[PDB]
Amino acid sequence: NPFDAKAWRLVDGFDDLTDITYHRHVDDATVRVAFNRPEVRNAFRPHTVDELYRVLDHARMSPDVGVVLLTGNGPSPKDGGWAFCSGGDQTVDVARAGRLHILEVQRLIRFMPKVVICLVNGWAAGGGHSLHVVCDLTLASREYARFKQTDADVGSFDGGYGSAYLARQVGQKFAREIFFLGRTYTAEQMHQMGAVNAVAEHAELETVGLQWAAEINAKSPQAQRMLKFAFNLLDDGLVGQQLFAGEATRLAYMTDEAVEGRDAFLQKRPPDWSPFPRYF
Amino acid sequence: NPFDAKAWRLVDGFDDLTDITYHRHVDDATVRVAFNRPEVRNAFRPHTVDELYRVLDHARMSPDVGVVLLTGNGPSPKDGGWAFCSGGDQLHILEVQRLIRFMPKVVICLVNGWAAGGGHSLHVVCDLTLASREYARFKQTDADVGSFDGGYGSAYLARQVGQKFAREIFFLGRTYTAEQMHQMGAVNAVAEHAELETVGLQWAAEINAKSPQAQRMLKFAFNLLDDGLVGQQLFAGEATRLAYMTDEAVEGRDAFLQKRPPDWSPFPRYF
Amino acid sequence: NPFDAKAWRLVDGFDDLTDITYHRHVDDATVRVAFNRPEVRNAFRPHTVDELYRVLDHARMSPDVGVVLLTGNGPSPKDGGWAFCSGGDQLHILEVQRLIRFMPKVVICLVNGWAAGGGHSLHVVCDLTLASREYARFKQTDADVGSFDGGYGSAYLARQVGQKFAREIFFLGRTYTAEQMHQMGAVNAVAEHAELETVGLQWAAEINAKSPQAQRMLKFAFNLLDDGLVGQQLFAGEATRLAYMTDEAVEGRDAFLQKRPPDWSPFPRYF
Amino acid sequence: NPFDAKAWRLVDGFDDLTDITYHRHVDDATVRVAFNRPEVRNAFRPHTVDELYRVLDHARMSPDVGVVLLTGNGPSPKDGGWAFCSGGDQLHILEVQRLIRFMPKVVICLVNGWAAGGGHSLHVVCDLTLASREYARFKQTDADVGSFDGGYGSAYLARQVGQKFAREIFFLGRTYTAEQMHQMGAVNAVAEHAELETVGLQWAAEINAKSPQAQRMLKFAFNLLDDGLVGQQLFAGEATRLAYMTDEAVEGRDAFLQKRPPDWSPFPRYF
Amino acid sequence: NPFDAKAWRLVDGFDDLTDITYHRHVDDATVRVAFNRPEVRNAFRPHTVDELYRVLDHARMSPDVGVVLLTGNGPSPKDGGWAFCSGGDQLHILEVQRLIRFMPKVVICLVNGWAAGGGHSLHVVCDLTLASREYARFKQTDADVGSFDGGYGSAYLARQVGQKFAREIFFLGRTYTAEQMHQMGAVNAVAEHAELETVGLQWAAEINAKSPQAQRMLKFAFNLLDDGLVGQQLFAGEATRLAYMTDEAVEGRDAFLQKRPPDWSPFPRYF
Amino acid sequence: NPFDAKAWRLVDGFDDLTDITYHRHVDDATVRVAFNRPEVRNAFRPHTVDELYRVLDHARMSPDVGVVLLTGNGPSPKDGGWAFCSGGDQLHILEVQRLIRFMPKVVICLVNGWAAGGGHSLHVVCDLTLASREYARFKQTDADVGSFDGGYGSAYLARQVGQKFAREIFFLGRTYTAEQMHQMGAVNAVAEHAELETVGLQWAAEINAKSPQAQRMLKFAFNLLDDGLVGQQLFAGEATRLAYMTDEAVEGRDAFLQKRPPDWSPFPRYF
Ligand SMILES: CC(=O)CC(=O)SCCNC(=O)CCNC(=O)[C@H](O)C(C)(C)COP(=O)(O)OP(=O)(O)OC[C@H]1O[C@@H](n2cnc3c(N)ncnc32)[C@H](O)[C@@H]1OP(=O)(O)O
Ligand SMILES: CC(=O)CC(=O)SCCNC(=O)CCNC(=O)[C@H](O)C(C)(C)COP(=O)(O)OP(=O)(O)OC[C@H]1O[C@@H](n2cnc3c(N)ncnc32)[C@H](O)[C@@H]1OP(=O)(O)O
Ligand SMILES: CC(=O)CC(=O)SCCNC(=O)CCNC(=O)[C@H](O)C(C)(C)COP(=O)(O)OP(=O)(O)OC[C@H]1O[C@@H](n2cnc3c(N)ncnc32)[C@H](O)[C@@H]1OP(=O)(O)O
Ligand SMILES: CC(=O)CC(=O)SCCNC(=O)CCNC(=O)[C@H](O)C(C)(C)COP(=O)(O)OP(=O)(O)OC[C@H]1O[C@@H](n2cnc3c(N)ncnc32)[C@H](O)[C@@H]1OP(=O)(O)O
Ligand SMILES: CC(=O)CC(=O)SCCNC(=O)CCNC(=O)[C@H](O)C(C)(C)COP(=O)(O)OP(=O)(O)OC[C@H]1O[C@@H](n2cnc3c(N)ncnc32)[C@H](O)[C@@H]1OP(=O)(O)O
Ligand SMILES: CC(=O)CC(=O)SCCNC(=O)CCNC(=O)[C@H](O)C(C)(C)COP(=O)(O)OP(=O)(O)OC[C@H]1O[C@@H](n2cnc3c(N)ncnc32)[C@H](O)[C@@H]1OP(=O)(O)O
Repeated sequence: NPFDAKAWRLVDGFDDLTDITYHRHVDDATVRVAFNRPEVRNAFRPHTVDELYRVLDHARMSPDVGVVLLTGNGPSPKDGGWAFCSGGDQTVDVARAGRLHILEVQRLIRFMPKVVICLVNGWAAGGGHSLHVVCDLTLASREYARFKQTDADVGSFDGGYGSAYLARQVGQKFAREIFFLGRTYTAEQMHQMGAVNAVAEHAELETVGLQWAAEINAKSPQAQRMLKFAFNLLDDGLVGQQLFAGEATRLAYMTDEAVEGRDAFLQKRPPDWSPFPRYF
Repeated sequence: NPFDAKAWRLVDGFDDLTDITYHRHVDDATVRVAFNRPEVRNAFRPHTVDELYRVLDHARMSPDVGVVLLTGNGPSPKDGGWAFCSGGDQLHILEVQRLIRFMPKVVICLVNGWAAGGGHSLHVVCDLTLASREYARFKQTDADVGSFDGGYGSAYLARQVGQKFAREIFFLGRTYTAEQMHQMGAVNAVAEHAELETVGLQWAAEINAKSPQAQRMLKFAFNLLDDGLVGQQLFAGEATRLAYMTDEAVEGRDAFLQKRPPDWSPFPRYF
Repeated sequence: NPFDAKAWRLVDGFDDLTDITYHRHVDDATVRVAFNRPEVRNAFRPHTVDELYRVLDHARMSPDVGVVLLTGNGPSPKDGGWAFCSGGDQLHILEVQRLIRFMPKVVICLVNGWAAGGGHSLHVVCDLTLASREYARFKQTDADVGSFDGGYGSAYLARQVGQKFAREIFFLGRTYTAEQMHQMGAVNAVAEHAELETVGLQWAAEINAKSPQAQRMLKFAFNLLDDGLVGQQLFAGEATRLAYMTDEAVEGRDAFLQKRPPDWSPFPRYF
Repeated sequence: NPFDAKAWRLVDGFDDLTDITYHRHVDDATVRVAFNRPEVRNAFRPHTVDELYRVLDHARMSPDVGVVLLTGNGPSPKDGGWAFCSGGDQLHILEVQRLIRFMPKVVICLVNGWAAGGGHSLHVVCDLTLASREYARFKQTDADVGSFDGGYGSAYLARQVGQKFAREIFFLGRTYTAEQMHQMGAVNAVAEHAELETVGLQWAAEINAKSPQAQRMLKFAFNLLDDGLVGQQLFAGEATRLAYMTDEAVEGRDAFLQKRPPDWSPFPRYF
Repeated sequence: NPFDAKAWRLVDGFDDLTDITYHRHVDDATVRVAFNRPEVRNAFRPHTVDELYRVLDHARMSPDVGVVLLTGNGPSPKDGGWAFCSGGDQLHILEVQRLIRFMPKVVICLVNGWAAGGGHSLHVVCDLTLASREYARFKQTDADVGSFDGGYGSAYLARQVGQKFAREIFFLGRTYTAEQMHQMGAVNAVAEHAELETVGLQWAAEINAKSPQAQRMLKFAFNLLDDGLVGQQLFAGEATRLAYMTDEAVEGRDAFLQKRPPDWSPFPRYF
Repeated sequence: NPFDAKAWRLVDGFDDLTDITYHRHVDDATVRVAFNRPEVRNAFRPHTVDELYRVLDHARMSPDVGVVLLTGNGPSPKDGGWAFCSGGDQLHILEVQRLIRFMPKVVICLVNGWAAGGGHSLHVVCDLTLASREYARFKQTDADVGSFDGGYGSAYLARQVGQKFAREIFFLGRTYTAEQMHQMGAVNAVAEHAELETVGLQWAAEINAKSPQAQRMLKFAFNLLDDGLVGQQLFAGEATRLAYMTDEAVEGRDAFLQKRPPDWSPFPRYF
């Protein structure tokens, strides 16, 4: 079992969680967010997404958290099988019911100024596959990671990050193959294609996760933030620019030049820009 | 005063609002969301942003609301001056920008006074803008104080007025009238100050009289390329929803639960 | 020989074909489209392009065809050498590229031999590529002769193998095997020469066993952003088709013919 | 009536046209392509699109034609009303849009009356638009009936009038005059109704007086980035053709046929 | 005459200039760079481009210069005619385009006369354009002579005036006035001929009165997406510079030199 | 030692170089440009960037040079360790990045040792990379010291190795071998350390054996979309050059000088 209880502490205020677990590391700036429905191959129902959102949002807003490990608990108490996430659990009520609340989760992972590593501990199918795709990094169980894009089998499709963004990891030929055929791939296979960063022994998956997390946390958090947004930038168009530029704005705010401008507004005087040069 | 009290009721559950007001129209699928700090030219402080987010987010999830009217209350009790919003009280706001940008409803900015700094950037990111002829004033002051909106406020502005005018708006930081902004392409239409919300409601009614499904697809179709993968994600998400409703997708869902092979023969290969 | 005659039937109406062959599978929703000039390493002359266009266009419009297998016949009767296609016989081809790119079905290139110049570019633009272990040979010779595919052949290759490999492939013009191209990212899988079309058929069957609607949307989703407005046009066009089938769109269409106002109340504002 | 019969001759081979008319000018390298169902406000049915496609394709491949004038015949024999095209008779059309977009000739839309739905979208995708002052009426009705052009009709319109105006045009579905659309940026110029085709022909004459090669390159240069890989394919295709004509390309071609190594010494490395 | 000699002093080190003049304002952080061949309508020959490059580069690297005013001297001593620049004397210019595009300062083109061919394209690539009411004439003649600017001259012009107007400007090659280009969106404002440089200086002064850091970021924010990886490279480069000045970045630099591990505890994870 | 002295001669005019060396090959159209501070792991100080820029610029303008081999001299006389480049000595480098990116010749990085920080990023932006099996070490250390290359170093690396591997390279800052970077897609090929430049020269020779015109066009085709309007500028610039050489463009040029109307009748409208 990848989960090492000794390493994790419950996060305050999340006692009511049923479909998701949420831990903070005993020492490191890292959290563990996991699907907690192993009986159903960790499929998400609307309540799961609600909880996932809440938890990830909380982790986004925690200034002492640098890295999110996104995984699935297991194994299944019914048949011993391992799953990361098998996707969606298969008049005012109607709009609130049919949701794409998962697309919001995808955006949350994409936009949060911290690194999200998906630890694929088992089946990653449909929406669960797409969650892995959108995470920044992926580490996968050698013995048990299974990647299967089953959307088209049931008449569904992720026409967004699940597919188009996958192509920016494995290239257009591989990505089209993954969706068009819906075959099952191992960790090593996906690693060879370029969607999985590294493969780890099943029982060491979270240990390797934590080691990756610690290497990320050992660097300047400002740089890591800028970096994530630089990687996102052009692919995400104006949104990519908005988030990168937003960090540039924050950096500028801290400078002497920007204090001068702020001062002179409050003091009703003209600003003096003579101390600060025109860099080229 | 643009505000017609008879047309609006408060939305239940928002009694604690201090910096923002939130009304639903008496008949129409339209809400009114307004800056409520006219003494400070409707500048937003962090608490203002929190409320604006919650309010817009509630509007987003309200299935019986089709259109958001985003405006500012006034005038100033202190000097009679009018403001839509003067920007930050001197990153939560980027979240608000994205909320407006991604919400599957049309957001109309009603610029009833000054729109400056972040307040200006809020108008730019809205789908449509109507502006008070007498009182709307557009001023991009960011560079004055050493700040800049390097996102929707600037780059997206350029996709409305073109690259020359947008550079000018930000580089010089001049004040512009409703009619000028209308010529440049950032203001849809200009209205008599007192009629601004009347015109807003009329525009809202025309938007709400159309297929809601169509309107949502269209918004996302306009966002799509500009917003890259996020734009694709949102438009494709709506396509996925449409596909779920079809007989073909029922068959695929059936056959999975029934453990049998799916039959695709009834459904043709459209070209 | 990869070709299994028992598996294929000629398609009606194409008796006049000289440079290209065209078969429909005995059972499956799949066609076989093959260069038929093995004596000249399956190079295309203008008349080949004409036929290739007609044939691919026919396949595009055949509602009971889900997958196109694109390959080359052989071996050469003169020297026993194998070729998928060696390029132009030494702009109509750009049109064929676009047909392959825009058609709402999966095109698998089966590289059974040399794939050089334009023939290499044809492989690149297909959705998928399966290549003969023993005989697939990839060579971008364009620059040797003072020519260049500055479109899908090069820039799109880069979106398969990455910018360093794709530059390498064109700047040096070296010959690569199936396995090398598979390592690089341009070849989906390698198959024993004699089993190339058997594998192709198995791939085609797995593709055809899924929702045709989903496959169509997926293809256009993969093309979308890379193809800009054209990508959006094709994907959105499929969304439009999906919308037309809904109850909401029927109401809009009814109310127009019946001269009445439409009622949108049964249909919610999804978010 | 904008139509001057003395200016135009029928094109050989199109006697069977029912829903479209097709003329070549008596002296100029200009054709006239027109919707010919004035009784239904020039709505296109599936047969209309077939004809429109064939006709436009023929013009594309006519080497002595430089400019296409796309318009509508009228007025209505039933009520005297004028129409360019009112859209679908209440996806072949997406092919026509691509034909207009990709053809290496300038297509000028002459909006002589109503331009609604798909008919509005056809105007948008043409390179240029001239509009009848008295009679051009622009109405984007799609969302009224639960439909939407999520491609060139909307996203490309935004690249003419900007994102604010474009959203307005679709969200509200109002009717706009020639001069309003001119102000917004989607109409190049307004003409007196009766002079519409005369102005059309003068614009065409100015276009045809320039280097055809340059006009080609320019159209694809304007298309390029908007159309992503497809845009690049077409612009680079023209660059390939230009390269083929050079002495350097001749040397490369010679040396392959002559089985010798090529000599690149005469041709310098430009920078 | 727009030129006020009292306002300007020569820049040290440029006494060998023949085709270009280069002045620094007596008080303001503004330079005047001007074509100096009014006898040939300020056409640039390869020696002009050399000088223009050197001069613009010097202004780029001058830390006390905030704004470049680019213009043409006149009138012609032969015929009294005025010109900004008539293009190439009948690829070094593409380098100048990029120098203007990438320089972290605002370049204002003051079009005091004819701006044709390459001269038109220089105006298009500048950040802002102010134009002589009586004498600015914009004419894109390239296709007349079988040439074309397929880069910033055309594609980027479409990002100011929209795709319909930009296509018109190139395809017909008509002559436009200052006020027409102003209505289209390619000219920021129109000035009395005699006051063109005075208005230029006032605009410069308003630009120079704002945070230089902010203006730099803004320019690159406007260029960013349009310029793809180059746009990102420049904006990101400024972000890198900003980061270098922070306490966090000092800690990282210290710990490397001191061979110790860095401590990031003081600096929070902003969101 | 990869360096074979007998193969290289110094370039005239560069005897003042301290931090960089610059050789022309004795026979081939290939230059060797090399960091020359092995004692500090070939880190670049501002004077190094100055020289690197001048040298690369000179190679760009050398008509008789087709390929630039960019590398690092060694080993360290202090410790025997090998380096390509260790980054900045602990924005002029962004200029060098652009010079490599825009130059109309293939730049091959020969990573003969450590390639860290800025030095890693130089290797990323080169067209091709060959790496020493035993000594190439790739390590993106930026975030360790609170820095980042948010441009080509990172976003362009993702278009070589894909988004997962690129994020990993930067977020963890681990050290990779030649073979690992080869598997990822950032290194074209791996060579025996002592054979590194020999293989470089052989790659160079294959590049220089093709049509330089075609190589130029290909490099810009690969850059194009990624570099937005800059990529279009450069590609289009080459297309303009090609057009200038044609008969059609001579005709347009003639008729302007001769004051006559041009005749376009000999030149057809290709499609
Ligand atoms: C909004 C969205 O984002 C949409 C989506 O992703 S929809 C879901 C993804 N697509 C699918 O339909 C595939 C669903 N999952 C599977 O294909 C397979 O379960 C799998 C390949 C992941 C693993 O299969 P397996 O190892 O053979 O185990 P399997 O027997 O199928 O599953 C074990 C149990 O969990 C359940 N289960 C697995 N995935 C489920 C899902 N997505 N929803 C509901 N239940 C699911 C099964 O019903 C099965 O339950 P029973 O004990 O009642 O028989
Ligand atoms: C996170 C972000 O998004 C960042 C931002 O936008 S920062 C803010 C935008 N940029 C600025 O600094 C400009 C601020 N606003 C202004 O320039 C001007 O107030 C205006 C042009 C909008 C209108 O000015 P005006 O009609 O002359 O009235 P003015 O006297 O300036 O304002 C009236 C009062 O409201 C206040 N006010 C106006 N804007 C304010 C703001 N952004 N923050 C705080 N107080 C503000 C003033 O202090 C003034 O208060 P007093 O009664 O104490 O004197
Ligand atoms: C519009 C476009 O799209 C443009 C293009 O691609 S142009 C073509 C591609 N570029 C070229 O010029 C390369 C052409 N092909 C080749 O380089 C080589 O034939 C090859 C590497 C593919 C295989 O070479 P090979 O195994 O040694 O066989 P090879 O002797 O060259 O070819 C066998 C015969 O077929 C012919 N052939 C091969 N390719 C041909 C082509 N593109 N056009 C015409 N004939 C061709 C040869 O003339 C040779 O014929 P002969 O019996 O008369 O001698
Ligand atoms: C594939 C696609 O691309 C989809 C589409 O565009 S669908 C069509 C566009 N959207 C619509 O439904 C709007 C249709 N057109 C109209 O709104 C209006 O006709 C108009 C605004 C263009 C002009 O209206 P008008 O001047 O008042 O004339 P109007 O009475 O409506 O039309 C005259 C006749 O032509 C017909 N007509 C007009 N547009 C038609 C259309 N799109 N399809 C079929 N018939 C049409 C009408 O039925 C009317 O016929 P009758 O003599 O039998 O009454
Ligand atoms: C690398 C690139 O970037 C390419 C380019 O732009 S190429 C140049 C642009 N395209 C052209 O060929 C147009 C050239 N210019 C013109 O069309 C016209 O001169 C104009 C519309 C700008 C003004 O015309 P005008 O007011 O009637 O004056 P005009 O008589 O034409 O010019 C006055 C003199 O300057 C010269 N001149 C004007 N433009 C010139 C140019 N581009 N190159 C050389 N000489 C030029 C003329 O030869 C004429 O000289 P003469 O005294 O010997 O007769
Ligand atoms: C503008 C920009 O573009 C910004 C940048 O890239 S900043 C620089 C890149 N990032 C860094 O700080 C990393 C610097 N380099 C390193 O991490 C390591 O030197 C290395 C991994 C490349 C190799 O390390 P190594 O094999 O263990 O040798 P190492 O002991 O570190 O270096 C040997 C000597 O060269 C020096 N050196 C190595 N890189 C240097 C650099 N970037 N700046 C200055 N000196 C450097 C060291 O100080 C050391 O010197 P001493 O003899 O005085 O001790």
